[PDB]
Amino acid sequence: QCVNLTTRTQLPPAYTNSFTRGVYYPDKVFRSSVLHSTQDLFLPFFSNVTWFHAIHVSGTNGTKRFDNPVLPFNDGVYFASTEKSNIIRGWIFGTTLDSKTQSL
Amino acid sequence: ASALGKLQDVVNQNAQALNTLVKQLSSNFGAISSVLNDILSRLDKVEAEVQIDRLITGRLQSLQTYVTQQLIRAAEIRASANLAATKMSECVLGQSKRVDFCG
Amino acid sequence: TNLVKNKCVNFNFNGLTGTGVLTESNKKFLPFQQFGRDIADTTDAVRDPQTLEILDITPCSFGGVSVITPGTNTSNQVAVLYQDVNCTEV
Amino acid sequence: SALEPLVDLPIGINITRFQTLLALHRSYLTPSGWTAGAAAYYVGYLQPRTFLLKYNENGTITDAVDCALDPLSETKCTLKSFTVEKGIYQTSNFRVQPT
Ligand SMILES: *[C@@H]1O[C@H](CO)[C@@H](O)[C@H](O)[C@H]1NC(C)=O
Repeated sequence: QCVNLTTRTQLPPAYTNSFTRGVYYPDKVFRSSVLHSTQDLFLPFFSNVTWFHAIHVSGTNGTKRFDNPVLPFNDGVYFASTEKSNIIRGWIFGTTLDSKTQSL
Repeated sequence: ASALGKLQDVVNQNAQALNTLVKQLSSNFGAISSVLNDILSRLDKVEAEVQIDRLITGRLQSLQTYVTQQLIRAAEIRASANLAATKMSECVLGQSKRVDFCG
Repeated sequence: TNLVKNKCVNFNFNGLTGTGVLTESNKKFLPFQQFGRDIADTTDAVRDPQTLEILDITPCSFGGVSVITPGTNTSNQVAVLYQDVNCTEV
Repeated sequence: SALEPLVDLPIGINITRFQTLLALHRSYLTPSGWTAGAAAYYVGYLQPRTFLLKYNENGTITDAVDCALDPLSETKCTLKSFTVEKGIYQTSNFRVQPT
């Protein structure tokens, strides 16, 4: 297979501000109405967060823009989407994005 | 709710140091772990002896810190208690001629 | 090993080890969780892996023995006070 | 938004890069078909930070506060409280650093 349509598009990544976001439970331990403090990997509040578009119609007629880049993992990764109609399934996570390493 | 702060401060500071005193149990103090059994589980005793020292020396010290605080803090209360017992005797039981001792 | 309820037991759950009095408890865990904990970073409440249930951990009671006596002058008789227990473990 | 861990898996690999996946289809003769609907998502990178976590009576975390967010946020991590009483509080010291 490996059918491919790069359809590269210009313009700056549209950013946004995660206000209160990306707070998970970093333990199984059940706690009730207490203030617990840990230093762990998170997405810090008021952060810079890129609203990317995998497919983007900018109207004249059609013009679907397939932009989704290979993206570095860096320290850790957060993800968010709406997608009333699912078009998103999973992620390719890896290193070489090829053989010679494992692939998630 | 701030009128009672004097009392509220006493109760807090007591419960404060206790929390601190407890949390000192979970500190390594240079030992390989804060669980007294893990040092015994992982390591053969002859070395684990030196490890448990750093726990004991750490914890045993950490008591004297707590104890000394209580002694000092009690000595304050001991002073405040006499102030009450003085007021209770002079102010309540008698009538005080001491200006602004009773307020 | 068969679980012990309302009786001082050494225990291990999922590798978590301690010694306490395991009881039925109504505190309510979210599915993925394992432990509960208290303010002091003790292990307060655990969930039985095989049959999901919320089990408290209260380590077995203990307290200062207090020997109440008149002067040994007047008598050799003492009345012992076990502090802060239910009267069973005597 | 509180996120529970789904599965904790033995992965043992370092992942330095990635891309998402898509679901597209085929169409038939109209003036091949691709790019079903529209697609957009959000991405941000993690980072070590100290959060104070407020559980609820049912353990549902609502309020979380970063300590390093601003000089104001670092003091709330000293009192451990989301309520900060009127007054002056001493946040962590600062140092001038060498050029
Ligand atoms: C303690 O034990 C006595 C029986 O010796 C019983 O009557 C009492 O209700 C118990 N109290 C508690 C705290 O369970």
